[PDB]
Amino acid sequence: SDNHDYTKIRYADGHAIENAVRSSLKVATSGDCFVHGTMGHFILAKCPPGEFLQVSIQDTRNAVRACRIQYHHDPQPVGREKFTIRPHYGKEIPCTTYQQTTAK
Amino acid sequence: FNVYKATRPYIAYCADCGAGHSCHSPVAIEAVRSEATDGMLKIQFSAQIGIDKSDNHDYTKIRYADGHAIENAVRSSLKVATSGDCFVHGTMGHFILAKCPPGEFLQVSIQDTRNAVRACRIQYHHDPQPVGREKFTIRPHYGKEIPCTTYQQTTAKTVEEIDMHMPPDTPDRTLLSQQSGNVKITVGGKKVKYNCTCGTGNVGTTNSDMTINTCLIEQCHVSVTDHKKWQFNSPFVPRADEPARKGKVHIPFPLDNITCR
Amino acid sequence: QPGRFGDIQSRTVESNDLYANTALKLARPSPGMVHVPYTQTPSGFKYWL
Amino acid sequence: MCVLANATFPCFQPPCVPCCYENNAEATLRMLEDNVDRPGYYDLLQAALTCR
Amino acid sequence: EYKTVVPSPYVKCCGASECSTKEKPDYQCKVYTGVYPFMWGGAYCFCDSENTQLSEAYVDRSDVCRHDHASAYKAHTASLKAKVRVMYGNVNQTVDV
Ligand SMILES: *[C@@H]1O[C@H](CO)[C@@H](O[C@@H]2O[C@H](CO)[C@@H](O)[C@H](O)[C@H]2NC(C)=O)[C@H](O)[C@H]1NC(C)=O
Ligand SMILES: *[C@@H]1O[C@H](CO)[C@@H](O[C@@H]2O[C@H](CO)[C@@H](O)[C@H](O)[C@H]2NC(C)=O)[C@H](O)[C@H]1NC(C)=O
Ligand SMILES: *[C@@H]1O[C@H](CO)[C@@H](O[C@@H]2O[C@H](CO)[C@@H](O)[C@H](O)[C@H]2NC(C)=O)[C@H](O)[C@H]1NC(C)=O
Ligand SMILES: *[C@@H]1O[C@H](CO)[C@@H](O)[C@H](O)[C@H]1NC(C)=O
Repeated sequence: SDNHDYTKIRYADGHAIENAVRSSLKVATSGDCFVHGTMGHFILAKCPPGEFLQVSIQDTRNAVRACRIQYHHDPQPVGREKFTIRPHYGKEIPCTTYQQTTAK
Repeated sequence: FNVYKATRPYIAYCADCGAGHSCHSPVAIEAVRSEATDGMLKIQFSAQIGIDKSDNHDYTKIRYADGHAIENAVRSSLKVATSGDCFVHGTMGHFILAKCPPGEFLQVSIQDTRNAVRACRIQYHHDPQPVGREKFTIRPHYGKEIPCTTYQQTTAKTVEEIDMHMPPDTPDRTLLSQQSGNVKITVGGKKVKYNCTCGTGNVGTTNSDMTINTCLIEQCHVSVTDHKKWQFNSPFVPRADEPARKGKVHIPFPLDNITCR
Repeated sequence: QPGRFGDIQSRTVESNDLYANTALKLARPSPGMVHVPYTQTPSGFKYWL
Repeated sequence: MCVLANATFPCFQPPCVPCCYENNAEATLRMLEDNVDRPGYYDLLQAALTCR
Repeated sequence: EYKTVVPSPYVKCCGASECSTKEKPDYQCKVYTGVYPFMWGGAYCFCDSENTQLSEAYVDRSDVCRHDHASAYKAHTASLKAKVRVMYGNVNQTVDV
């Protein structure tokens, strides 16, 4: 119905356009990823290093369709030490990231 | 013998609570102990397991703290993962025993009463080298026995202990409301202290709801001062009283010798 | 010396006396945060292992 | 051999016997707290919380 | 192995606590001015800039020290002790010498 509700994920099957549950969405490169901004055709994810990338969603039939591409994805965090998770004491250094602004 | 009555879950700064945003978490990991040569890790997280909010010792419930009240969640929502889904053996109090695949980070998570996940991640190497002269992944059907050291289930037996102390304070703005140029401080059955610098307002402690007339919320301060329960000495919740008045509590899962195939 | 073998030192297993130079240079807390930062040379016993 | 105020009571048998914690939580935590260094403390913790 | 126990920092609200030096191994003591703690609800200290926090850490023996610990020794001249099996005629016996 072109309502902007968030709980629903829109897809096409056959020639009809159906929906499914938003919480279905799963992104995984090696393990489960975490999604931050889900809007439109685009999904933002922070993901652990791997070699592939798979995105998944259930139908109205509750059958999982997902699809996979080959992406290197070895992220090197900024600065001069490769750390896995952010420390509790440290410096602030400028990284560039994507924000949720739809605007301008 | 519920020594856990005294104890209470605490809200502990957790630098990486999923999605890379720092947050104040019920489940903040505060120590990882890896002296077991078997591979089991002892995780220190902020919220006791198996001592319900009513202080019965039932095991299906994991007790944690939100706001100031103590809520409980289902045990089976506990998940620990280093790179893959780890496996838990031992749960009592603040201590969880996990065997985990090699990784670089370490996550603990439980589901809230509102069925939302809350997790904490910490940076831990965890490259277990099993005892002996061969780096094997799982034990074979045929082999030697060498002494490994691992953590057992025997809930008590001396030596190994942690320091508890009185919860410092808990500043909140929920208790303050503005009633038409007065400041109404609700209490909700917990001792509450206030420092209003509105002149006459004065500082003080009460156990029952009251209010201060002709004052602004942005000018007063308030913090709830519990003293009935007890808390962990954790570096991320401040102290409460000079030179430290530190009580003690036995910690589960001592280590001892087992045969290692 | 810190980091190498002997970071901690103790005459007997049960002795109370203890000598440690682990270089505990506790640092200034970050603004707007309760914590106690400390930068410390890791245990010399694991290095020796 | 645990010292509360001036009681100097024996650590086995609490001055608040029985159900020390149920009477006055704050006071009990203080009573335990005061005897942290005493070698007999865990007789006080064994007595103090648990009760029927 | 050691465990670097660090208790909760004292944060003296609108006051200055200078650090009192209790002798314990590698005890490291500092009192910082200008802190402004933030617990979950909001700032734990009203006073804007005159807050201080006394942060202290000390190192002690790990809880497994009795079990996993390297022992350093000095060796002097040693005493050989053997088992010798001796045999003559019908006597065949092994002894410790
Ligand atoms: C209540 O808060 C006030 C301030 O909000 C504290 O009083 C003083 O605040 C001024 C503000 O510049 C400082 O210069 C003083 O040093 C503070 N007082 C003292 C004694 O240092 C007041 O102390 C707070 N309430 C209590 C009980 O301490
Ligand atoms: C494992 O077993 C040993 C002995 O069976 C336990 O006791 C120690 O053993 C070592 C071996 O040389 C002795 O040097 C110590 O003096 C023994 N300690 C005591 C108190 O007698 C050991 O504690 C057990 N557990 C471990 C090693 O974790
Ligand atoms: C001398 O006495 C010993 C004591 O029993 C005999 O036992 C032998 O012990 C060795 C130890 O390595 C074994 O390899 C042999 O198999 C044992 N003998 C037997 C018959 O089992 C030893 O044999 C005696 N010597 C002779 C020549 O009989
Ligand atoms: C302990 O003894 C002193 C000695 O006069 C007394 O002043 C004090 O009140 C006693 N303690 C209590 C709790 O009464």
